[PDB]
Amino acid sequence: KGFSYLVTAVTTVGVAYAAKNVVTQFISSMSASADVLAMAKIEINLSDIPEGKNMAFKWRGKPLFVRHRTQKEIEQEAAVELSQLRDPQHDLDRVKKPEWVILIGVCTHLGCVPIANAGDFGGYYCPCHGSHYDASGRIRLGPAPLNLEVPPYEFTRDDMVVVG
Amino acid sequence: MTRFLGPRYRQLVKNWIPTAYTWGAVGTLGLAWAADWRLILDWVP
Amino acid sequence: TPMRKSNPIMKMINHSLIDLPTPSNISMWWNFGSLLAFCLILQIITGLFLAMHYSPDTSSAFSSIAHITRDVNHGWIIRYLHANGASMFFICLFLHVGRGLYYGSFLLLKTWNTGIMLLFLTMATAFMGYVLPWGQMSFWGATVITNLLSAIPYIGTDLVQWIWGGYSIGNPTLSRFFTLHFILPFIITALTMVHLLFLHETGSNNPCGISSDSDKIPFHPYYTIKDILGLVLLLFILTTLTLLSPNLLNDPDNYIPADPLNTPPHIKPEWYFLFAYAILRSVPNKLGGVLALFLSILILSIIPTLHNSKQQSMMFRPLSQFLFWFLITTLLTLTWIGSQPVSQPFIFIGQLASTMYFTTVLILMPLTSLIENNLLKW
Amino acid sequence: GREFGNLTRIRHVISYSLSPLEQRALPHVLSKGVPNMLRRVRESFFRVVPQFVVFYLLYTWGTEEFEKSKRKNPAAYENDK
Amino acid sequence: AAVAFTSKLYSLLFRRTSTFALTIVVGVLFFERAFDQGADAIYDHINEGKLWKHIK
Amino acid sequence: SASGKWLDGIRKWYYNAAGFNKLGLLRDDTMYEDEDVKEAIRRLPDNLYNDRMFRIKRALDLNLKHQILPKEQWTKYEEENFYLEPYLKEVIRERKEREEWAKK
Ligand SMILES: CCCCCCCCCCCCCCCCCC(=O)OC[C@H](COP(=O)([O-])OCC(O)COP(=O)([O-])OC[C@@H](COC(=O)CCCCCCCCCCCCCCCCC)OC(=O)CCCCCCCCCCCCCCCCC)OC(=O)CCCCCCCCCCCCCCCCC
Ligand SMILES: CCCCCCCCCCCCCCCCCC(=O)OC[C@H](COP(=O)([O-])OCC[N+](C)(C)C)OC(=O)CCCCCCCCCCCCCCCCC
Ligand SMILES: CCCCCCCC/C=C/CCCCCCCC(=O)OC[C@H](COP(=O)(O)OCCN)OC(=O)CCCCCCC/C=C/CCCCCCCC
Ligand SMILES: CCCCCCCC/C=C/CCCCCCCC(=O)OC[C@H](COP(=O)(O)OCCN)OC(=O)CCCCCCC/C=C/CCCCCCCC
Ligand code: HEM
Ligand code: HEM
Ligand SMILES: O=C1C(=C2CCC(c3ccc(Cl)cc3)CC2)C(O)=C(O)c2ccccc21
Ligand SMILES: O=C1C(O)=C([C@H]2CC[C@H](c3ccc(Cl)cc3)CC2)C(=O)c2ccccc21
Ligand code: FES
Repeated sequence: KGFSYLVTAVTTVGVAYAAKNVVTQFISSMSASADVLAMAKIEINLSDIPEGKNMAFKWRGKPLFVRHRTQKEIEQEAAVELSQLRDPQHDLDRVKKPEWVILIGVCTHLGCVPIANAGDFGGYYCPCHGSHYDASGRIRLGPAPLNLEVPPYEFTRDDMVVVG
Repeated sequence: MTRFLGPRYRQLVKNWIPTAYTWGAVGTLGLAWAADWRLILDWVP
Repeated sequence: TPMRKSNPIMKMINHSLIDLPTPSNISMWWNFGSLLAFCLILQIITGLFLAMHYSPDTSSAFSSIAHITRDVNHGWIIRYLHANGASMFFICLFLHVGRGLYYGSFLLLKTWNTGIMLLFLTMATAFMGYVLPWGQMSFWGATVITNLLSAIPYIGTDLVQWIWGGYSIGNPTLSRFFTLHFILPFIITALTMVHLLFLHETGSNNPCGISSDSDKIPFHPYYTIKDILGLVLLLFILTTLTLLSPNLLNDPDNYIPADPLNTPPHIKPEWYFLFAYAILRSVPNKLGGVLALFLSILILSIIPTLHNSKQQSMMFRPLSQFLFWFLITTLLTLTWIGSQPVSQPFIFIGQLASTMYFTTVLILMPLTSLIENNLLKW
Repeated sequence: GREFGNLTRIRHVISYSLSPLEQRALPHVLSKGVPNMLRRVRESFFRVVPQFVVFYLLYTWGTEEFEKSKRKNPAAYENDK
Repeated sequence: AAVAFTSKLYSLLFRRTSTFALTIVVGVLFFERAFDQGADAIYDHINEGKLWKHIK
Repeated sequence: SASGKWLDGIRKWYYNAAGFNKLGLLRDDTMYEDEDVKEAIRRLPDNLYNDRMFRIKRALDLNLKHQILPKEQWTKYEEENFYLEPYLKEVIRERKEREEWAKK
């Protein structure tokens, strides 16, 4: 009995190997193709952005906000109590220069684009299910779990910034 | 249900426990082997 | 023997819809299954025609539909028929479910479970058709529905990116929507056949909830002509909707092509979905919201388990009836709330409506059934 | 399986029928059918209607409230300066 | 009498279906890696000097 | 005490609201035929079985004709017959006994 069952065991082992390989390559057919995965950088000229203006740029398929904040906004964003936040963070943890803030304009709940200068908090409002953000991009009301994402950047001129 | 509280059912469950955890081992290791799940497979020598 | 009974294919047809024994006393509420089948057939035909002119590419989808409605001979009415047939399909579906909740036909377990499967499939199909025009509403609908799987804690984001085929919604996703929308209706067809196979092993329940084997009549000629009458009525309504008032259910924001950089200020899905949307809007937590969204439909599967009554139908059970109609009004309320901005009155009203929906299905009906039993002294 | 030969067991029931061509299709509408419909409406009125009335009141209230909320409050400018 | 190899193999592993299945998954885990490595070695060896991995 | 008259009052109200009496039907006619109920129906003597069958057919015919009996012929709350209850209680006892044997 042992010998006859050993044969079956070995056969099954080989069949399992072949099946794994076939199924997995079929599955990897549906992942991103080798012409979709480009990742470029983007350069923004800041002297075309007035004070109080939120500009949106297309980057890697999604909006990129650049906001030129006024002085009272810089002041009132610092007053916030970090204990009353679901994703606590200070403003200076989120900007390199106080009068500029750069964000990825995608809502952290289910992906809609927040409208600027709307909501209860002077920041952004998302119409899809009702989440409010402040001018630091911090989540203040509604179902979203996280703050708006900050990309890597650096200033190459006092009027030029590169996001990459 | 309330029917299945009693001695026979306790004995009957004890009879099948080992087979149950053996099938559990089979399923777990198979899932890991199939999805190249490094969380488990990195500990295999 | 007659040829009617000479042969397996013919004898199956005969057992299905010639010599089948049907209850004598079933009412109009039993016509909506045949209308559902009719609607499925209509959709498949009009879809096969549209298919031969549509373009599953984000740089021409919109304009292909423009081409269909302006240059193809009578293409506009074919478009109109497809779009209105979907609406009729869901009207019949909702009424079909409600019957069975009222008259206790969920005690046919196999039929009920296959019905739940069919509901799910039809909803998937309808949604994946709604994004094909690539208008401004279609795009953001796609976006939300494909971000839903981000709520799965360990593997979600990767699932989202594997369904997109890239870093974002784009050309590779539209062809996926179109392939799936093409194939699903036929799976629906096969499962419908299984559904009826299961049904014909027992036969139809009836309004009184008592056994009808003393008064069975044959399906032909009685219910043949009755269902033909129902179909004539449905066609009258469908034509009036298609030709006399085509813009009644139409949405202007889907006549603006897609813009990945701007979501419009006021968001509203297709009407047969509003209620789910409201439910999704009512929970201040992501995971909890999605869980509620799916449970709202999956809860039908445990209604057979919570049944306490000695009698099957609500025909003789008045307290029960009162609760039934209250539940229907809760659903109307969710539909109305779904149409409104996310502002405070509607937020609060929606939360109450949701809690009352689940409450009613899970608690109030079981308890009223026990009270009723006690009043009849058993 | 289920077939008109052996569904159930019955004894001592008599039936009588006419042919369709012997009788009228709509024999008595206004002398019998109309009152019957009326009682049929009576027997269900109070089990269905009040819930919908309550829905209507809720709808109108919520609409009115939302529309009030959008009008400017004089005390927001008059109170302090 | 004669504790022989296949009899021990039957009695310890193959007698019970769950354990048979477990044996199979455990064997495939190790077969896969050994087999891949051997094949890649042979392949690399057949055409040394012509693959860009080493020319790199 | 009065509580008996009060409970019987609400019970009569619920009975008239249910309306199976308008069709000429008894309460025990209206049960759903689960396993135990079918076995209790198997045990009936012939006269009760035949009476039940005719009553049910008659209700079905009326329902077909969207009609009801004359008020004079409605089933009254104070003179009804629970003909099936006894048999059902025995069936349920037997099943309970078997269950209880099955857990030892
Ligand atoms: C520009 C567009 C133009 C569009 C034109 C459209 C024209 C449509 C023509 C349609 C003709 C249909 C003919 C069918 C014949 C079939 C014969 C048959 O066998 O029937 C059996 C079938 C019943 O089946 P059954 O076997 O008895 O079983 C049913 C139940 O189980 C039985 O249970 P029960 O016995 O317990 O029930 C008794 C009672 C139960 O009663 C109750 O529950 C109580 C009801 C009380 C109501 C009280 C009044 C209202 C509430 C007020 C409350 C107080 C408010 C206080 C407020 C206070 C505020 C402070 O129910 C009834 O008796 C119901 C009878 C009436 C049915 C009405 C059907 C309406 C269809 C509408 C179609 C709309 C779409 C059209 C297309 C539009 C395209 C744009 O129907 C009938 O017997 C009735 C046939 C006649 C129906 C005529 C309908 C005409 C509709 C015309 C609409 C025109 C306007 C459209 C507006 C569109 C807006 C977008
Ligand atoms: C969801 C995706 C991931 C899923 C991963 C699955 C994990 C579990 C895998 C288990 C594999 C081994 C199971 C063996 C069960 C044998 C039972 C039996 O009856 O055996 C005796 C039978 C009959 O043997 P017999 O009749 O000679 O004698 C048996 C008698 N006893 C038991 C006493 C010895 O043998 C068979 O014929 C069994 C054939 C099994 C063939 C299985 C093929 C492999 C399929 C799974 C692997 C591929 C997965 C790919 C995933 C890809 C993901 C991207
Ligand atoms: C050239 C221009 C077009 C000309 C078209 C001419 C045809 C017009 C339409 C005619 C429709 C058919 C009418 C006659 C059907 C007769 C059926 C028959 O005899 O079979 C009945 C009998 C019933 O079965 P039982 O119940 O067992 O009977 C036992 C009785 N105690 O047999 C059957 O089971 C049915 C058999 C059906 C046969 C049907 C044959 C159809 C022929 C159609 C030809 C069309 C030609 C078109 C040509 C177009 C130009 C190239
Ligand atoms: C394009 C926009 C579409 C909007 C949505 C449309 C679908 C929803 C429509 C809601 C209103 C439906 C009203 C239907 C008529 C009601 C008439 C009425 O009350 O009559 C009561 C009369 C009483 O008869 P009996 O108790 O049998 O005894 C009489 C014999 N002696 O009939 C009934 O009670 C029959 C009730 C059958 C079920 C009706 C279901 C209606 C609503 C169904 C859809 C609701 C949404 C989905 C619900 C399920 C969700 C899980
Ligand atoms: C494409 C979708 C569906 C189709 C085509 C379909 C078709 C049918 C048809 C033709 C009948 C014959 C009897 C009748 O018309 O009432 C029927 C009965 C039935 N359907 Fe479906 N149905 C669908 C979806 C559903 C759903 C969503 C449910 C429940 C959630 C359901 C549950 C039932 C039940 C329980 C019955 C038998 C009830 C009785 O006879 O009393 N079906 N269906
Ligand atoms: C249950 C069956 C079906 C349902 C519920 C359904 C639903 C829908 C809906 C709601 C739309 C969008 C309507 C609009 O944008 O105005 C649509 C579009 C479309 N469907 Fe169907 N459909 C079904 C079957 C099919 C089938 C079988 C095909 C086969 C090819 C098909 C092909 C198409 C095409 C090409 C479009 C895009 C054309 C357009 O938007 O007008 N459909 N479908
Ligand atoms: O309409 C049907 C029905 C069926 C009739 C034929 C229909 C149909 C639909 C499409 C085609 Cl191509 C042929 C027949 C499908 C539904 C069916 O099976 C029942 O059992 C039933 C029971 C009570 C009341 C109505 C029905
Ligand atoms: O914000 C939304 C949204 O939340 C949904 C939702 C509606 C409910 C849907 C749904 C999902 C699953 C089931 Cl079982 C039923 C409905 C999912 C998409 C939309 O349909 C939509 C369409 C267009 C723009 C924005 C949106
Ligand atoms: S997508 Fe922004 S609140 Fe849901």
